[PDB]
This record gives sequence, C-alpha cells and structure tokens, in this order.
Amino acid sequence: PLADQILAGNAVRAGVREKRRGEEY
Amino acid sequence: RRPEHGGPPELFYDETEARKYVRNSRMIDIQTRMAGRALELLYLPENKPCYLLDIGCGTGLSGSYLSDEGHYWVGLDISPAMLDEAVDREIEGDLLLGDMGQGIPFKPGTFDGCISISAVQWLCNANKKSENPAKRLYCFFASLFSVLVRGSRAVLQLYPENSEQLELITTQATKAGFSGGMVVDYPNSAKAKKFYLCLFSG
Amino acid sequence: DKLNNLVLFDKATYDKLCKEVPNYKLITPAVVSERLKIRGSLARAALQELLSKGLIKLVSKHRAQVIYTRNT
Amino acid sequence: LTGENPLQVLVNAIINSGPREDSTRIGRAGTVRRQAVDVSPLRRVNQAIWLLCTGAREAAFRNIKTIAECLADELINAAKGSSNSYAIKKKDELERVAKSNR
Amino acid sequence: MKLLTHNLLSSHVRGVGSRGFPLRLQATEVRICPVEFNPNFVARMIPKVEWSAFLEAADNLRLIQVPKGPVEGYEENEEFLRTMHHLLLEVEVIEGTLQCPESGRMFPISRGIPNMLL
Amino acid sequence: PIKLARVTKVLGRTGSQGQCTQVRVEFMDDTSRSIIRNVKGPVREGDVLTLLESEREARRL
RNA sequence: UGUCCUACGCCGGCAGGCGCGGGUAACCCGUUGAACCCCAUUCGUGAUGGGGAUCGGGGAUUGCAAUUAUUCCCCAUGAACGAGGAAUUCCCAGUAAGUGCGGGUCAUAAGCUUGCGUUGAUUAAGUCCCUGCCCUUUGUACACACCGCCCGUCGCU
Repeated sequence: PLADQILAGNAVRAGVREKRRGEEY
Repeated sequence: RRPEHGGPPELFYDETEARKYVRNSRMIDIQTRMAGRALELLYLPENKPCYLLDIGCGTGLSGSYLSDEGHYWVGLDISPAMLDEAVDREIEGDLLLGDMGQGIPFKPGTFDGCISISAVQWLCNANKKSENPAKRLYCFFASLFSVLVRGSRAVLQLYPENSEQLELITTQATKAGFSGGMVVDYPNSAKAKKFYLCLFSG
Repeated sequence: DKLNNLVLFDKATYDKLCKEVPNYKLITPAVVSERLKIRGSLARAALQELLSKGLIKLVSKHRAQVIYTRNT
Repeated sequence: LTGENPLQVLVNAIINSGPREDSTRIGRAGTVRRQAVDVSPLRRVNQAIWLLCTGAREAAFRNIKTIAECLADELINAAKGSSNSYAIKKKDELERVAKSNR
Repeated sequence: MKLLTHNLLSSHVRGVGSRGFPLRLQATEVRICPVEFNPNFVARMIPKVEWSAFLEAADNLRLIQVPKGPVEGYEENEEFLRTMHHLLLEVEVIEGTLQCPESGRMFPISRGIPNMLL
Repeated sequence: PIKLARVTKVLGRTGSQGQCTQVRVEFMDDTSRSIIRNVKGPVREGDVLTLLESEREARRL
C-alpha cells in the first residue's frame, strides 16, 4: 500500500541478525 | 585520532592544547620544512619579497620562517588562544582573527601570494547547521580570487583523508575561476606524502 | 616554568612551617613542596621530624604516600 | 578533606560529570555534519568514569602531585561542580556543542 | 595594528561588497614596536596604498603631521621613508574599535587582534 | 528545562554505522505524552532518560 | 631439555677458573625458589639520581682466526628523546596490554620464529557509511560508442 511504503520509509529497519562471537569437571 | 574529529577549530585548539603544541620539536621541524617547501613552490622573483596572505599560520612558525628570510606577511586565524601564543613568541608579522569562510576582508589587487598551512582540509565538514560547506568553500575561494593580484601565486598545504574531499575542493576551486592544479610530495610514500593546491589568476 | 625550590630550610620558611603546618587541614609532601617552594625530600624529612615532635597525627604509612591530620 | 564518607563524593562526582547530550557524526559524500543525540545513563556513567580517568591521568603528569591526591581533588571538584575539573569542562563542552548542533 | 593592515582592510559583510572600505579608528593607547626597515617595501606601498584613506585614518588617530601627497622617489630620502615606516609598521593600536560604514557592525580590538565573528 | 522520561519499547537502532538507538519514550508528569527519540550507546528497557528540551521528535532514515 | 644440564667444595667484588659428584632423563639439575607485584629507605619536576646511544681502557670466556670493536664484567663522558600532521596495524574474556621463562638455528655471540604461564582491564553484543568477498536482477543513468568541429589571422620561396 501507499501508507505502508511511506511509513517504511519513515522508520528504521531492525530485527534479526545473528552475530556469532566469543563447569562440572 | 585526527584533530578534525575533535570539533570546531575555535574551541578544540584551546589554551592547554596550544601550550602542549608549541612545546613539540617534531612539530617545529615539520612546520619549518613544509614552510620551506611552500616558499620554494611559488615562483616569486628573487631579491624581492612578496605580499603573502598567511592563512592557518596559528603560532606563526611558518610566519617566523617568512620573517627569518626578510619577507613580510599578515596572519589570519580563528582561535584566540594560539593567537596569543603566537603573540608571546615576539613575532613580527601582524595577526587577524576571523573565519576565512565568511570572506577575506581586503581590497582586490593587493596580495602577491597566498600561503595556506593546514587550513583547507579543515573546512570540508560542517559543525553548525547554519554553515553550508559548499557555500563556505565557494565564498572563501571567490574572496581569495578577488583579493589576489592578477598573476599571483597561491599554495595550500593539505592532508586529505579520501579522494572525495579532494574532489569537492578541486571542483570548488575550478568553479571559482582559479587556474592551476595539484602537486603531491612523494605520492607513493606514507610519512612524506603531502598535498599542495597550486593556484593562480590566469 | 622553571621552578626554583630551595635546597635547605632558611630561617623565614622555617618560621612559617613552625607556625603554619599545624593549620593547613591537609598534610602531604606534594602540596607542602608545591606551596612552600621547597624540596620534596626536605618536605618528607620535615614531616618525619614533626611526627617525632608528635604535634601532627598520622593516618597511614606507605613508601610512596604519607597522610596526616590535625590533633583537633 | 570533606569530613564524611568518600562514597557520597564519588557518586556526586559521577552524577555531576555525566554528559547528558552530545553530537553524532553523519555524512553521505564528504559533507559531514553533527546531529544532537542523547546519551544513555549507562554510557553517562561510562563517560563520567573515563573523563575522571583522563583528568586524574593528564592532570599533573610531570611534577610532585601524586595520582592519589590528584584523583581526590578531581573527584571533589567534580562533586562540587566547580569548573576546575577537566571532566566537568569536557562535559559542559559536550552539551554546549550538542546545543550548537540541534 | 599596523597602519597598512587596516589601510587595506574592508568589511566581510555580503551586502557591503565591495564598497565597505575603509574603516574608522579609535585609539586609547598606542605602542611602538621596532620593525626592520626595508626601503623597497616602503617605496612600493606608496603607488599601491590609498593616500586619502591614510589621511582619514590618521585623522581618526588624532595625528596630523604627515605629508599631504604620495612621495615617489628612488629611496634617496631617509627621513620621509623613516617617518612612513614609523607610522605604518611601528605604530600599533592594541586596544580600540572598528566601525563599518554601511552595516554599523563593531569590531573591538582587545589585546591585540581584531575579531571578525558574525 | 531539564526533564526526565521513561521508555516503553525500542523501535530499533539507526545511523550509518548503527551508532544510535531510536526508542519510544513517554513522560511521568502526564501519562499521555509520547515521543520518539534517538539515544546512542547500550539502551535496554527500564532505564530513565533525560531530555534537555522537549520540542521536536527525533527522526532519521 | 641434557652428555651437555649442572648439585656441591676452593680462589677472585664480577666477569670467570679449579676439584669432586648426579643424570641417556618425572630419579640429577629441579618441592623447576623467575620476573611483575608487595613492605621500608633515598631521590623529587630538574635533559635531573630518567633514558641509554656513541666512545676510551682493563680483565675474562668461546674457538684454526675476534681487526671492521664475536661475547661478557668493570670503570670513565653522557647525544637525541619534553608523548610524536595524519598515514596506518591488531583486538572482545582470562582477550588485549605489562611481565619474565624454554625449543630450532650455535667451536662462541645475540636475533628471528615458535611456545609457556603470571599480573589481568576500558569499550560493544552492534552496522553496511569506507574497504574487500560472495549472491539476485540488469546493462535503461554516466562512460564507451555515433555524429559534428577538428582551433582561426596574415606573410615568402
């Protein structure tokens, strides 16, 4: 839709990105 | 990392940083040899000193090099702290305080030469919303072209960090009517690589 | 600039340290050497002499720092 | 010096030397400007700690002034909010340049 | 402030370009600083410098004893060039003010360098 | 005037290098005001935030 | 790790010698007694008791041979160096950094690479802005390419 496009351009993408970094006996 | 990331030149180069700046013999050596290269760069007539606009002199070490050979100059600066440091060094040339981007306030056909020491790579970024970098560079270049004698020589020492900054400064210079080019000191080197805008009127 | 701290206690500065070290509210060799324009070795020797006189109380002992306080 | 618990002076120095607003750098092609952004309280504490560290380190660095008493003086002057602290001056410059780059 | 520096000064306002020159002067204390005497230098301001601006700047500086015309020569006059050197390069107005004709913006020279802040 | 605010949820991080965090924040003097603001550094839900001026809403691409 | 590792006794302050043992190896060096750190003194903002370069002399060690100072110990002078315009390297937990300790190269150097633990933090749990690589679509912008001008004026043989 038009308003969805306008609000997607008005907001910032976020969400998923897997960043792989980095006892008993 | 770099002095340009610290902030505006009026407030970054304060009392204590100028105090530790003047006590640096490495700075003395690099400034004297760049001043010598800049004085050798322009083809001024021998046995006849020229009227040089010294912009970005600051402490006036390049101005001290000019005064050591019998030449005369006037200094334009933006920070009062290192201006007072230059005053305390019993310097001979005159000093002016103001923003070079707002325009050089001198009559046309006055200066036979221009010496810029680490002042053109400063102005590429903006530290205020009211300051437009393209407008500021265009106004500074147009005022410098106005105040210069037709046929005078202008040298500008710089250390650009990418090719886009050089692209903007060169396109502002070539839209301001300056005729000239770029001279690099040891382009394939890293420590000894310097950049030098050379300009003239006609 | 170039400091000119004295190498031995003259009569006048000895008089001010006689009548003034009981009242600074803080005692360390650093500020004593700074404000009296005296050698720091003489400052620490003077405070060992003065604690031998016992008119300034100890707080803590360390090789690099010594700290002292008033009697009242 | 202050006659009471040094922890209160320390937390007052932490509170008073926290940069509440500063500038971020943005730019697409050569033209780089600064936008006035806000600092999280955790980063406020972190920058206050780092600024007191820089003040204590580069305060004297070349004379009889001991690092312990220099740190004590810096913490006391930051808790009092005086302009003698390097941390307070740097913080105030940070909010002022944030206000200059709204 | 050397007299040649303000004698070549203009106003940096956009609207006054380029008829803002010259600028008026006001002095409360004047210093004399020794400057090396270059005879070629003093010889080759005189065709270039504006003489009427020099007279009006001297009139704002309370001083009258100057020659009324541009003295052109082959450096054979020692005392005229010496007086010009003393007036231009050695006279310094450390404390003072500058005023623009068409904008009225003030510039306070306060120990000892004029500001140009917008 | 300096004012204190409380966040509700994070909208997401913004900036060219992802240096700032755009976050939804609201007020205690009235529980009706709601603004969007950018705060850099580590920001999680629960912290109390500080506004030097409550005039404009922060907005970046 | 070892028939070069050395325990111990004698001599010379040290560089090093002499003598007698242990070891072909978790047995002897070796409860592998190390450095940083810790406590106390002296020093005290001083190109200074910092830093040690570059020198002179003596002695000893290693070897056919040491001069172009192989190497070590001592003594004597004490240069730059006052935190580095500007380009750039590495990095997220026992990690970086400080700190010392072994193996290969060795008649004798000390200087490269590999390891070792000890003291052990700040910053972030991120982004595609710069760099590089790989995907999806495309060859529509610009460049290449086509067309046009292909610098004009006078003067003699």
